[PDB]
Amino acid sequence: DLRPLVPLDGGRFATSDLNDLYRRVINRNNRLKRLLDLAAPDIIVRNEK
Amino acid sequence: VDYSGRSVITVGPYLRLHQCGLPKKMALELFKPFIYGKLELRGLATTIK
Amino acid sequence: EIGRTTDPVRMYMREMGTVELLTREGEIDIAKRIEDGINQVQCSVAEYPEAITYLLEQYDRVEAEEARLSDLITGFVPELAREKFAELRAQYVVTRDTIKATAQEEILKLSEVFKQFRLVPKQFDYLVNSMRVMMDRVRTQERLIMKLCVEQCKMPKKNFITLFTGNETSDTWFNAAIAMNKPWSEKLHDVSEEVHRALQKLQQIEEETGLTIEQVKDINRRMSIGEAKARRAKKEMVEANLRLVISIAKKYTNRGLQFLDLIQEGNIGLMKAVDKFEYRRGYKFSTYATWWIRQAITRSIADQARTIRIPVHMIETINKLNRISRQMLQEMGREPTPEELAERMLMPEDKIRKVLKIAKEPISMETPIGDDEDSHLGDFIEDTTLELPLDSATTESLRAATHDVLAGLTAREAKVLRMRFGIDMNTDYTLEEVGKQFDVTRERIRQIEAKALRKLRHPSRSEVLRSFLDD
Amino acid sequence: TPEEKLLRAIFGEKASDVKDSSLRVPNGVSGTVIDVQVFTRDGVEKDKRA
Amino acid sequence: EFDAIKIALASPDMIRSWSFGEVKKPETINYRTFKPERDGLFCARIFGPVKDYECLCGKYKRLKHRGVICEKCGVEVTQTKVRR
Ligand SMILES: [Zn+2]
Repeated sequence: DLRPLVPLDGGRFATSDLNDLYRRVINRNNRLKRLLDLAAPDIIVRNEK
Repeated sequence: VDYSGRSVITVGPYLRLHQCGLPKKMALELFKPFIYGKLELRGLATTIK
Repeated sequence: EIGRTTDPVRMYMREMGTVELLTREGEIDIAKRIEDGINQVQCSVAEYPEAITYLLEQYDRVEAEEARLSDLITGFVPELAREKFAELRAQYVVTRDTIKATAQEEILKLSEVFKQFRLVPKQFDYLVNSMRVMMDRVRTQERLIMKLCVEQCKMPKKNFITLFTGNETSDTWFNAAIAMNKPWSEKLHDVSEEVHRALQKLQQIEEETGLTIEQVKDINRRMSIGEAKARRAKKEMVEANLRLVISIAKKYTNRGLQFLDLIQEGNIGLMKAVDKFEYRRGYKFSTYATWWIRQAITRSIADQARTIRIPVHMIETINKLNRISRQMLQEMGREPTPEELAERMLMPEDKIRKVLKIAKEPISMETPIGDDEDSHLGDFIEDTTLELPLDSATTESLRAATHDVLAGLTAREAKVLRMRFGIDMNTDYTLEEVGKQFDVTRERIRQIEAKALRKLRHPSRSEVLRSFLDD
Repeated sequence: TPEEKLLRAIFGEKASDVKDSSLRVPNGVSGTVIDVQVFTRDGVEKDKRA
Repeated sequence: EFDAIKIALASPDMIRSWSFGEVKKPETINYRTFKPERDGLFCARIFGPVKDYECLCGKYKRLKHRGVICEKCGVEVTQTKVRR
């Protein structure tokens, strides 16, 4: 509730920007965990890091 | 800030310079906690509602 | 040329540009390398008896209503299949009964008829995992009996590795190690009782595996060689086709997912493809990898482009609506109405109303709005979970009023009513609960509560309580 | 809340099913309503005034 | 109450000290029944309940159960300003 996704009236949501930045960090994080699970080539895990 | 308002200022030269003419409507809007307490204190209104 | 740039895209483009593409015969060479690795690891698995034991146990599990056959084995290179299982049982038990000699060759023939047996990815990978874990448990006793002696006993690796390797199980390197009369001779005695039980668990592992130490080590070392070579080949080919991935990933440029997210999830799909490229069929690689790379990029964009994620099937439905609406707009002249999409699609026309109602991207709460000293939208979204202080004041006032009222009743009735309703206590008790606490049946407490309520209705009383109803 | 179940039971009232969300003239303002207009979405039954 | 503000670097162990649970997935809400979708950035399990004194699975809905983490969906029924 300091980075809210409050729905402004009209069915439209009105998110913050930190939801975007965290969502991106966590996506790239989860993807890097996968790229280390598949035992990937080096250049791909370097790109992901 | 709560308890605050603004409107256009004007002259009013009858005033002593320890007072400012302040409109009835703004004053009744700003002073509603005080009015509610006063009314239920003098008993003119049973409950706060 | 290393620095001078803070872009990650360039730092990826350069590193992928250093590597050069592949020739068709080049790709065939890499594929043959991968087959070599996989066949080497399958042979290394074949020289392991428990590699057969696990499959036998699993088939029984599928026989015993514990899995599926199709998802216990990936067919064979089901009556033919099952007679092959029984033949596996027969050759397994005969090689086990021939422990005396030719059993080298019998294990060879057993594992070679097993090589015609095709497994599930879980099956073979878990066999490899079990062999890895067994080698790890062997290396456990290894690192113990090595660290107990060269690190704790001050034994040279010259006179340790020379004899520690070669038997590893008996005492000829153990009682005769001290029988060499060395400075580490009298120093092994403190741990020789522990090293002996370390060899005890090592002997247990040898009993468990059905093979020695050195032969098992040759097997799984060849196995690890083959796997590392396969990984080397797959690294080679994927580094070849990173360019293909950038080519296919250009086109999804601005559908909400950053560019390197697209090229990275394309690469993950590409690894998926290289794990399944089949050159025997003889089609050029790019033709086959393109399906996987587009599937990966699109599954990605559907799964992680919205802030409020919507499932894959729903995004496919929305793309269908938008594409048919684009057609209807180029055709009907104007923009089609949400009932005509019902006729051009196959929708109840309320499913399309819901699908259109699925909200678009949330307006970033820092949208600039004019105006009045540069205020963003976030300044305008009030708080709704709050309760306005007049209702808080009036809750307090009603609390005080009901207290002063219930004081007017009798003490027992006031308590039965403070307990029947949740007034001034943590929970609101059942009438039977209050009865058991007061030692009376429910009907009596019901009449008591009704008596109190009826008395509270009584005008000359409850004037203020009536005043707490605003309508 | 407690004391509200008490009040409601005492005065035999059934709590409302639906919430007031009317449109009301903003505070202070007078006027004479010179025109009303109702926009009914396609597929919703037009009331009397529409 | 207090009399000075200290500022220093936050450690891994401290950062796990403030926190109530890892945020594993990026989902925010469920787009159809707008629930905090566990366990993403607005996780009812991790950051608290959405309405005061009500679990998320609806099982517990009263101040009789203040403090009880549900069994079904694990949302500590507490004031929703703990969400903050
Ligand atoms: Zn729950």
